[PDB]
Amino acid sequence: SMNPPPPETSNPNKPKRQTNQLQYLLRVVLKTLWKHQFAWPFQQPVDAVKLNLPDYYKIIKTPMDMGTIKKRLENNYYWNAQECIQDFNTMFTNCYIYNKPGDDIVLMAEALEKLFLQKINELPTEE
Ligand SMILES: Cc1cc2c(-c3cncc(N)c3)cnc(N[C@@H]3CCNC[C@H]3OCC3CCS(=O)(=O)CC3)c2[nH]c1=O
Repeated sequence: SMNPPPPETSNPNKPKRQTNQLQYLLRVVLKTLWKHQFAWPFQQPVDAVKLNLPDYYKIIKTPMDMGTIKKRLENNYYWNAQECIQDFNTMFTNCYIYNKPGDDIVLMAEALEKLFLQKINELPTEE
């Protein structure tokens, strides 16, 4: 029922890059999802205490949220685009794993995921 430590956004010994694909993931993908009307439940780690979801972190063992992704992108945490794309997919998948079909939160994740898929479809080639 307690909250775990959040996912790390800083790791000095992890090698990093700033690639055109990662720039796209921040400037286009993250920005688009972040401003969406349904972004709010996904802009920070799930607070299982405040939301009274005591089993959340029993079921979700790889938590991820856009607040974490935003920090990772802004602080150059990633080596490649695949790592970041995986984080987005983890976030959506967690929502579908934990909740029921037809739940508001699932409809919200689906709307964000649709836009995500449209933006990743036009991920630029590596310069
Ligand atoms: C990422 C995420 C956020 C989130 C938030 C959430 C919402 N807003 C903001 C934040 N930060 C989290 C709230 N509830 C969740 N799950 C619950 C439990 C399973 N079914 C759907 C939700 O049910 C709430 C239910 C309460 C009684 S009712 O009002 O009659 C009908 C709705 C969530 N699951 C998730 O995976």
